Amino acid sequence: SLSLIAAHSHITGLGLDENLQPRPTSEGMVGQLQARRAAGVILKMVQNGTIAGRAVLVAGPPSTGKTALAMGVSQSLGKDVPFTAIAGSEIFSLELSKTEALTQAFRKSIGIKIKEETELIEGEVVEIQIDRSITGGHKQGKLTIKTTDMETIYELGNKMIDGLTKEKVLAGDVISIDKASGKITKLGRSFARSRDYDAMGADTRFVQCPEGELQKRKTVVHTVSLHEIDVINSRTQGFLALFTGDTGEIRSEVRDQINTKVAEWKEEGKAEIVPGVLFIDEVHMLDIECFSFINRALEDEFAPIVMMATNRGVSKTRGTNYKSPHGLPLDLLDRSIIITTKSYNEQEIKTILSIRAQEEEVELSSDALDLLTKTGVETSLRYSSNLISVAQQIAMKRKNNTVEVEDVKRAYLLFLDSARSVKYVQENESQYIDDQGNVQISIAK
Amino acid sequence: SLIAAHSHITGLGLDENLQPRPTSEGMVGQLQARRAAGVILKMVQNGTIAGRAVLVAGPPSTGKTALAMGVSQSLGKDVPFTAIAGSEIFSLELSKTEALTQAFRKSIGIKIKEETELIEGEVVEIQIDRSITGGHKQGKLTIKTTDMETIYELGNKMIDGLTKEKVLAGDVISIDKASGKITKLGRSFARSRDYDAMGADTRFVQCPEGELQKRKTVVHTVSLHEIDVINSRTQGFLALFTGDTGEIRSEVRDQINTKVAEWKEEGKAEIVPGVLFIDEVHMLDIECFSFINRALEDEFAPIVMMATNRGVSKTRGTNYKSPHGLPLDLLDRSIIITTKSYNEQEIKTILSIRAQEEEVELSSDALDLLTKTGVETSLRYSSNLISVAQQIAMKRKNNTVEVEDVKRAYLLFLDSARSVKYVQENESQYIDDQGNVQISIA
Amino acid sequence: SRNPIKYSLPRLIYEDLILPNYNNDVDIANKLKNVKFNIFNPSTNYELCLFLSKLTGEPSLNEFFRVSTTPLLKRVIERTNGPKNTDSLSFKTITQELLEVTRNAPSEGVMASLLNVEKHAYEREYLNCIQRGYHPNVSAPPVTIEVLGSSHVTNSINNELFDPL
Amino acid sequence: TRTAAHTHIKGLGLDESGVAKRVEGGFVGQIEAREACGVIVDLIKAKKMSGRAILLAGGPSTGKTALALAISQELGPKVPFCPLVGSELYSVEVKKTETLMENFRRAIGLRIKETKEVYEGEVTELTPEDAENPLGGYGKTISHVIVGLKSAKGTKTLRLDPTIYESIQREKVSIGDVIYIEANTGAVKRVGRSDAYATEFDLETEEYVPLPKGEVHKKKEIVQDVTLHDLDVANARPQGGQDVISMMGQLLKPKKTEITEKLRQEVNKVVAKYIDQGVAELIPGVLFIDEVNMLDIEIFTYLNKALESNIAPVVVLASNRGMTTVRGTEDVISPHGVPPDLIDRLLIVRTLPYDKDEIRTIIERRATVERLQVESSALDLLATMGTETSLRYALQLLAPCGILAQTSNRKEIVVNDVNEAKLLFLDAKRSTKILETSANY
Amino acid sequence: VTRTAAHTHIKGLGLDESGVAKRVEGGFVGQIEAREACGVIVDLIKAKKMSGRAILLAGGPSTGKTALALAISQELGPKVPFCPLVGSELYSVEVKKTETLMENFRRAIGLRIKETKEVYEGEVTELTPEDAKTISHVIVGLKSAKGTKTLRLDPTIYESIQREKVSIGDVIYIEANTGAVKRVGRSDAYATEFDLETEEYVPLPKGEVHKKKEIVQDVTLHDLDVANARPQGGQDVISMMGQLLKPKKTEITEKLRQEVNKVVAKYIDQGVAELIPGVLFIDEVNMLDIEIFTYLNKALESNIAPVVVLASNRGMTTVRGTEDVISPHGVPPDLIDRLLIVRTLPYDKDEIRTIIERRATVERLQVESSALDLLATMGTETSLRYALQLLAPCGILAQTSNRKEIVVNDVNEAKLLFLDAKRSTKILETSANYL
Ligand SMILES: Nc1ncnc2c1ncn2[C@@H]1O[C@H](COP(=O)(O)OP(=O)(O)O)[C@@H](O)[C@H]1O
Ligand SMILES: Nc1ncnc2c1ncn2[C@@H]1O[C@H](COP(=O)(O)OP(=O)(O)O)[C@@H](O)[C@H]1O
Ligand SMILES: Nc1ncnc2c1ncn2[C@@H]1O[C@H](COP(=O)(O)OP(=O)(O)O)[C@@H](O)[C@H]1O
Ligand SMILES: Nc1ncnc2c1ncn2[C@@H]1O[C@H](COP(=O)(O)OP(=O)(O)O)[C@@H](O)[C@H]1O
Repeated sequence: SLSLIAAHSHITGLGLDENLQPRPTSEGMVGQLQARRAAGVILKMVQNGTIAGRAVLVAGPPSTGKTALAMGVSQSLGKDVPFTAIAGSEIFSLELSKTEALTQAFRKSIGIKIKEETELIEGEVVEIQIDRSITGGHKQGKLTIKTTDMETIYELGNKMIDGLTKEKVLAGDVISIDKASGKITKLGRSFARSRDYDAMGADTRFVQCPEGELQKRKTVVHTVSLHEIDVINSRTQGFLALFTGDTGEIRSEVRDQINTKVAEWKEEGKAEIVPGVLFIDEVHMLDIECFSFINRALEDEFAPIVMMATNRGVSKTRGTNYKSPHGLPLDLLDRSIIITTKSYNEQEIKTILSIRAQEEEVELSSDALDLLTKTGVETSLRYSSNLISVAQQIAMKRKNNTVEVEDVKRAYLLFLDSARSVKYVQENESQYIDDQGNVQISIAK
Repeated sequence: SLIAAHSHITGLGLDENLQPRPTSEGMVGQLQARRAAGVILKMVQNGTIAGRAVLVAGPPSTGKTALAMGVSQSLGKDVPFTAIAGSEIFSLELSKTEALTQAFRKSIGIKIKEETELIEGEVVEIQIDRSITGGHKQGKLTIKTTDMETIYELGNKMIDGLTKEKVLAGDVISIDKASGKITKLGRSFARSRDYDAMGADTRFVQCPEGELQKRKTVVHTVSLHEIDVINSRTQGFLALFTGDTGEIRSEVRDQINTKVAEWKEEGKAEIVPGVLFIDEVHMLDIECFSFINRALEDEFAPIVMMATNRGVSKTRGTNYKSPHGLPLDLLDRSIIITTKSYNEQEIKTILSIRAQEEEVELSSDALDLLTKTGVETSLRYSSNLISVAQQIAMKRKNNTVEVEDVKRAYLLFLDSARSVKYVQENESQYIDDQGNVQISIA
Repeated sequence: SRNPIKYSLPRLIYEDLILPNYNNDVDIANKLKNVKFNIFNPSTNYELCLFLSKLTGEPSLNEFFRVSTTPLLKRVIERTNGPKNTDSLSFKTITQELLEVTRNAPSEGVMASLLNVEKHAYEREYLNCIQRGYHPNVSAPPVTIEVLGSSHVTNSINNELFDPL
Repeated sequence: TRTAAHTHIKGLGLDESGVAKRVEGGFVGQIEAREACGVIVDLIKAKKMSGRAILLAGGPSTGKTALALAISQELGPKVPFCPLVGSELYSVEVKKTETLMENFRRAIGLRIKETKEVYEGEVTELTPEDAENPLGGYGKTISHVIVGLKSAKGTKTLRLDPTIYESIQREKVSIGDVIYIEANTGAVKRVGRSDAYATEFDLETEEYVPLPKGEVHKKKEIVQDVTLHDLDVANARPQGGQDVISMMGQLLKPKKTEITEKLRQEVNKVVAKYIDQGVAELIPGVLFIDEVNMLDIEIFTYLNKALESNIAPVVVLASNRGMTTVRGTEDVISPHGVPPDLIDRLLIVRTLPYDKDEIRTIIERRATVERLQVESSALDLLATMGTETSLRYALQLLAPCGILAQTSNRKEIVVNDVNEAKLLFLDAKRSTKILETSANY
Repeated sequence: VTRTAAHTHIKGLGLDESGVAKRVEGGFVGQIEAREACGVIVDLIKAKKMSGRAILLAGGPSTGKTALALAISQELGPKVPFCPLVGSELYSVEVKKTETLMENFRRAIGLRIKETKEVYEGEVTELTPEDAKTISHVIVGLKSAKGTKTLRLDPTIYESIQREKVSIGDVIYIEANTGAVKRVGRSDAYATEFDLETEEYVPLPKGEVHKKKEIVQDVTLHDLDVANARPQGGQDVISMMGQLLKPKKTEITEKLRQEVNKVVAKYIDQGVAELIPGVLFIDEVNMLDIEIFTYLNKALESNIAPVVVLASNRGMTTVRGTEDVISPHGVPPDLIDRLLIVRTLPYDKDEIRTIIERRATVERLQVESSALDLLATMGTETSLRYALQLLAPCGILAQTSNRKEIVVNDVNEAKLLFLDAKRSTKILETSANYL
């Protein structure tokens, strides 16, 4: 929960009914009824989990709500479903190929669900004794574990003994031992022994002594993506590559082995497959090789549902020398269904600006909101959305709690949009460095 | 291992006077090219001069790589023949000049003479003494014959070879002293109270008689590149198989040149020059050609054979067109062999040899149809039609490819010109250079 | 043996930037970066430790904190082949199995000789009686860093150069 | 219950001693291409040829990869099959030539049979017996090691080598553990304590494996299927050793390296030796390089080089291009994006587009593999939409139609559902039409 | 004494409490509207509520965009993070440019940690371990000039002490919280045990043994990301030699960033940590690639993205990485929808003269009144930066002739010796052989 007020933090799910019918303004989403209904259909396709490898293109003009629709789909999906939102330029790597980055993004968006039982015995040890036998081949021990309420004695096997010799226990530190799994961890020393040793050290930490029942039962559900299994089985200590990203072109034989073992676990009942969405924001910034691999990797059984967003017209495909619709080749557009987003009118711009003002805790007047709506009709919507939050700071600088028309006018004067800046550049083109590198620095001749 | 494109060629088919027979050793026709290749073969086997560049130029589907394979098959064993493509130079871990230097030095073999001793006898007693961690190992081996009996001293590698393929004091073994190889020849004593652990089904051999230790002289050929990689670092033998030899410094190469010259002076080793074959040599940058122009002038340079099928095409890395895609500096110091196209008769017997290599029985009319379709189309398409027609003939349960099997293979599988005509008649259905296609049929 | 090249360093840098004293925060920031804000700490990130313990099958949940806070050469040296639980996602891919099967397998076995290609090339080519043809021209020790008037730097340099483990 | 753009095809649909009919094996139409692929499948099953390249070309949405997956299904899972796209060859660690060589060697399999004499079971006793005359200066001069192994319906004591005791004490075998003894190598290997000894400690780490079945001593005939690339990988990196470089490599990123020709030649000759010995056998497979026009001229040149090798598999290529420029060249116009020297080396298969009835049958088959019910008028409207815009657009619209039917709580798709799904989800032509008519970027 | 390098007369935006810019305040001359806009932006940063707020300030060269960015960084103080960046710095050969952009994004989000420094120091007069071959507790008696102090210790500190070979009489350093042990040396009381000895001898410390201190740890999110994603492993506190394997930058995954954000939020909810969002300032943004420009669109919509400030001096220029996308300031239009543009105006003669006088005062130079208008005329005739950079040769040519005044002859001499770009190009055009 380290979130400030983002670009679209007001959107909590698509505002749909039980019949996949969009409400006009609910769950932070205003308008775009056909796009929201199609996004609800795609969300039901994801939640069904039986259709795999479908490509969806969310196409429209800039500042319309394509990535807003993707954020709504991600928020309406809920937790424990793998959603991977990447930009189009994230796959041009130096340590990975474009195909390897593509398939790593593909396998990050489909996962398995594992349910396991934990019989946790978490407590502070009272005393542990080492029974060094004369033979030395076998060691037995009695573990005096305690909480703030009860204290029990546990007989201890030899594997417990040399697993507690490692991560060594010093009679008063909080540990937690599983019964069936046999996992050991050392959470740290108790707060009762905080003033015992006069200096902490490096590898120690102070934790509270646990309370209540000593032996606790908890079912914990793990959602593991296929990319996690790939990175783990790609090496001997693979989690360092999982958190540093130094996987380095995992070979396809371990991917086929992992797919076979995942199908074996699904048929056996050890885990169940949880598919998700891979959202490639700004998909027009991809090479034609990445496009062909996207076409031919969507036909795999373990493929997620790919949502693509673009705002390009009939633009040039990257890596080629011809133009194409949406910046995508026609074979990729053949295997896709296009959701189109329409431009807004005055009422929808007013409602979006009001919702964005409420999300930023900014209070506006009625005529100030009318001026902001007129600015968002003439200029773009994002310009007025930023003008709201800078007119708020003007209002607090003026010792006022509400944003009036004068604050919006001052913010309009201070901060320029695209059209005013391009007109002011074209009027004084000699003062700027042009494409030929010529500029007039001096103000007089 | 399997039936390849040039698997029917075992030699060049030349007599003692270097005159090519019309059909011998799987090579048919091309008498000027085959006589020239025999001159190249005799000049390589003579081994007096070095660094001669040979160019095999001609049209596609003619027998350039076939001629190179015939040269390599007539080269025989223990002569290094390096056959690389043009695209193998471009590496992300090696520079182009370093890759070309390694390809050059893979084709110069050093035939090293070694003096070894062979010890074969029946094992009497094995004493193996090891430290507690098993690091330092030493011991004594008592091995006998029917006449002699000797107690040897073992080292770490000797004990490591002893505990592998384990000998149980009564197995007849053979020890190569210089190579450090143990071959358990069999079990002789046949002990009654065997441990019931291993699968004791060892072969019964007799105890050898005579000398326990017999001296021998062995000969092995190691290329210059292997010596470079071995002397480059402390784990060079593993880098000989992983190819992780990144840009070996020139000091190693000149010191190894001096050491090889010293071995030739001592009589320990002799230099066996070989052939470096660079197939599709037009797929090389001008940097590669400029390095090759100076690499051919070194003493430790093989006889380089290059093959290219291009006419006056653009040299890679530049903006001008050159004959065979090669600059005139390389063409000045190259010796060009020109290969010519085939007539009907040569195509017919080439198809007959490919049919008898693939164990495919053709009728005479089917061979005539294959010759006609290899005259109208190219030779390689009619050669590839043979196995397809064979599978079609085995589908209808007769072991003879008739005319109709070749007709069905011609109908099912297309050539270049028919596919070009089908594309050009239906250009709306295919993605063109501008990326425009008509997926819809209405 | 000492290198003739000497890098003379002032005492001020070593005593104000590397060594911890009362006027700097080397130890405080080191603890804050390596222990307090470590994401493998079980005291603050127990869910991630349990997730990785299910993933790798390691029977100790403190092993991820121990691995991430040790040098790579030291981690290579101290590592012992401990047992892992079967209920884990880190199974054995097929060629690891074969390699671990062909350990002390004898000769005249198919799977041992199929994985002893380098040994057969070593023994066939008579490579253990070959002569070394190259030696380096110059051999040099590492460059000696001296800080004149300090005894801690000599002990640290002797511990780094001649580490007993 | 998972379907993704395929898996309604189960083989080609070729009857023996004959030709393919219309609707068999999930294929509709494409009779000549199916017959050509059946001939190629028979050629692969003949197990004689090497480096036979087949290229199949046509338009988009014709079913070239459907034919390739039908070839892979017809061969079975025992024959190797390496599906590939031309974008995988451009790797950043190793050159594209080495990637093509690795994918070539991945498609050649090896079938190895083995005989193993195996002792296994729970340890009942472990008595290292002393000698009659122990030598001075030592302790416990072992004459033999007596172990007692119990298993299901039988137990047997063994008299082992004295040197197995150091392996037992190094691997920590105790009384009651289940071990695994193979005959000629020794090499003790415990798997865990038996399940009969699971309730004597409250807390313990090691899992309790069950008591093994069958006799204690048995001969099991195992069959191992490994590709040639597995042998090259296992022989390139050495065996697990006791040097710092090997464990450093095990703890670091497994970077791909340029496998030399010497290693591949040695692997080939030892494989040929064991094939001649009669133990192992060779199964060549298929390397399916999809979208072959994405390759450039250097990989095409190395494909020309490697197609004439001795151990090359069959190569199946697909391309939907026409007279197109080859990548890596600026003025070479070639059919299908494939240069004519490679085109001379392969046999071209032609794939033809469908009429309306074949599109309707494919739509019906994709509906019945997705467990969907479509009305007849809805099927006719979907067929008209498929023959009007795209087969793939009509195939990808089936699941939104089914969800829009499920929303109104009916199990059948009607014309209102397909009209609503057409209005919601656009196709490529309508999207390009609204791109041209709108000037708002 | 003091070093002035094209700045350091900029002490801030020079505004009042109402956010109105005076004409001359804080070393700023003119530019009222952009200074007021930057003050509004500074208030928005100090509000610490919004994320991903991007502004771009554009204008002609030598008009004060970097001066305004440094004034923003001065007005925010040294507590708020500020990451100055050039657009060419994002192109790294070790890692991809998007990872470098994300690293510079997370370098501009800081944390404030309240931590306690506790130090035990002095001569060791008692070092007695207590076992049960395993040491249980360690009794250490330190000694300084103000008295002694006897401490228990866990066996880990004896492991560190035995690493440090600490004996009786060695003046050592012990940190209580972190357990860092440093051996300063032996005391002077044992400096006469031998006439010549390898040991060094330090005096008894005159302070107390036990010292406590409250200090503030200012870290960023990128520091925690780096410290949690070391690819080879951790390193000790004292290590004069690096690891034998070279550690390069790696593409840090989103999982590590999510876990770091979770741990930081958990420490914030306990009140230990305070989140200080800051400014990422990318200068000369017009040479960002279209890949970096496209990834900036996604990165600006993050929940923890800082306030991004861009500067460009281009007009109608092609975006780098494209071939025909003509866009204002070299910035693509889909990004330019996401920022607010602050126009930076050129100066007139009086403002140029005032800037010249301010820079002459901040460089401790006395300029005559007649030379100042000539320098202003040269600034209006060639460039403002040419007139600003000629003050130092003018001062040295004045000091050469034993003076503390810039006479008009010295300005003429400095104009004759050093040429601007216009006269250099005039020489370049009217010459034959490469100048
Ligand atoms: N239908 C909508 N409901 C609520 N907010 C919207 C809607 N459409 C756009 N927005 C807001 O407009 C801003 C810019 O729109 P964005 O989604 O970035 O456009 P695009 O998808 O073209 O990039 C976002 O912050 C988003 O929250
Ligand atoms: N004289 C010949 N003898 C045997 N086979 C030949 C001969 N000429 C051509 N061939 C066959 O034709 C093909 C020749 O093409 P290739 O070997 O690539 O050489 P080039 O590129 O010079 O045409 C080979 O597959 C070979 O089997
Ligand atoms: N003859 C056919 N019978 C049944 N389904 C087909 C047939 N041809 C194509 N398809 C289906 O059409 C889909 C797309 O075909 P595809 O293999 O992508 O063609 P291409 O590779 O030429 O683009 C495949 O999922 C396949 O199931
Ligand atoms: N209003 C001002 N007051 C004082 N000095 C200024 C003012 N505006 C600009 N300067 C000076 O002019 C120079 C302009 O350089 P800089 O801001 O780095 O480039 P640009 O103006 O092109 O962004 C700076 O060195 C700054 O010290």
